[PDB]
Amino acid sequence: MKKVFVLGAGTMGAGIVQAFAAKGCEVIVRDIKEEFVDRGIATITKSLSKLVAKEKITEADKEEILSRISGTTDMKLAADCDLVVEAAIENMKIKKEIFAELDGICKPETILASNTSSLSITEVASATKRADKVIGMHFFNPAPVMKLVEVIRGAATSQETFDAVKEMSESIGKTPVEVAEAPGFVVNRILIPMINEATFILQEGVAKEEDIDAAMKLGANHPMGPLALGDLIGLDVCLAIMDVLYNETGDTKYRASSLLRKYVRAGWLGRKTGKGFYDY
Amino acid sequence: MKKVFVLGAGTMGAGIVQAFAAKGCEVIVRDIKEEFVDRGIATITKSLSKLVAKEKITEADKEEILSRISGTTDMKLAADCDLVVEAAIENMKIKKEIFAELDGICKPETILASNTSSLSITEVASATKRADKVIGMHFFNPAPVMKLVEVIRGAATSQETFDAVKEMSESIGKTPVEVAEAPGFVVNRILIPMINEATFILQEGVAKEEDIDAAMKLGANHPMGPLALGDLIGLDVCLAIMDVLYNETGDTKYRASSLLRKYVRAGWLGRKTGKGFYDY
Repeated sequence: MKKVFVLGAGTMGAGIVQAFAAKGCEVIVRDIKEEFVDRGIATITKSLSKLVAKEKITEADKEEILSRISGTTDMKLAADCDLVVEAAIENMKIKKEIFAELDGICKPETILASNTSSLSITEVASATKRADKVIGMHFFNPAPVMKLVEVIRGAATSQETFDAVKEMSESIGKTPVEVAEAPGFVVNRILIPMINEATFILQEGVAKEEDIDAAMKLGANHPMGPLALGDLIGLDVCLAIMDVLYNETGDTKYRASSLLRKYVRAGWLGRKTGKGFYDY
Repeated sequence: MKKVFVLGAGTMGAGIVQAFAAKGCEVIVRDIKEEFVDRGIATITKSLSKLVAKEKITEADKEEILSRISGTTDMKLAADCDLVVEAAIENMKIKKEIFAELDGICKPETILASNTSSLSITEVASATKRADKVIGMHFFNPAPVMKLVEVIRGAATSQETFDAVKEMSESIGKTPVEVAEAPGFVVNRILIPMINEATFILQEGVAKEEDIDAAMKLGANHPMGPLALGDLIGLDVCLAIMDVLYNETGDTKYRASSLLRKYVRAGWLGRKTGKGFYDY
């Protein structure tokens, strides 16, 4: 593969763009308004020169990265990409429309991947005439740094598509891992209920915030506590995944705490709002 | 507090003794046969030899730490101590006997503490005439290394007993965390169901063992994968904790997977039997 189309210039999207571009790929990023497109190319530029500002790479690098990246608000520029990675809104009806469009636009070889945290690759695939070519390719924030890629096979995803996405992952310096589509895949299915369990502990008067977090840091050697991790992931993203696990499985085991819900309702979403489990 | 009595010379009591003694407390460890007491001291000694080789302590420190440690079989030797920490077996009728004895034996001032991971402190405290000075002091293996202590207040634990146990934890360079007694406290309540989640994922054909573990290390920056981690903790201990959580809560959220329960029945308990989720 040489060329990649990335939908969404949000923070995941922008990270995905940088992860591909930084490793020699051509990347066209597409969003709904060029203010959005511009914001992302900015995010990356910032990102890169923070790196130059630690000798990690050079300006010759920084510039050759950025030359690999174009922006657009027009879906039609996906036509010739060898890969598409969709990092757009976590909404199935929309995703289905997006993928139906890419299917009409892209050359028959283009592989269409979602970065969806939660949602059905299979169902998305079914909106297309190339189910064998649709797959999940799931990165973790910040995508330039986190080395894991979950490669999620839908029911109809072929051995060849899997192999290609697996190879692509390797060539951009990540470690791919095979997942048969199921709710939450592997990482979030394990990780998010951990955070939710911390909010039950808090709700129930068992321990206060800083104690809960020190407990997992010093008691299990976790790099962050679950409440802080929450604030980093975004509490709305946390909530949404718990609601998807619960809804998919029908299993109350995955019920989100009322407390997590209250916080999301209050707009105390974490770092990005200045307030989550902690005041920032 | 300078004087600590530790019940039980298995590896948790031994590890604990070493923790108190490596920071200058005088410690008596007591067990039922003199041979057990001696395995415990031998353990601590091998542990302290490891530190000397790693140039972490000197021989002088080693001998110096051993010098504040006395073995015994005589429960009466607790009478004068400032703090008792019990690390005897996880059986309630016995704990109640043990704490009831210690109640008779000990000077009114002595705090009585249990390292129990899954029995009720409140329930043990009720077997004494001293509930206000009963408390959980929960270490993590290896006790000499793991900086966290969960300090578990039973319903009657005085603020004073709590404050004393906080200070003492801090004296030994550990970070205490206040926990109002509830099933699984903080750490195990989060950590064990995480492992159990991994087992369900495995059971359901979502991903293979190596992938589940690679995903958490690389996707979440966990120091080990959950299955490897279940093997290290012991699958029997994992199973048992999940059962406790489920039995205490009535909440089927905490139900162990059949597969975990099958591995326990096979004697595939982890590193300690040379086989759990992996072969060792």
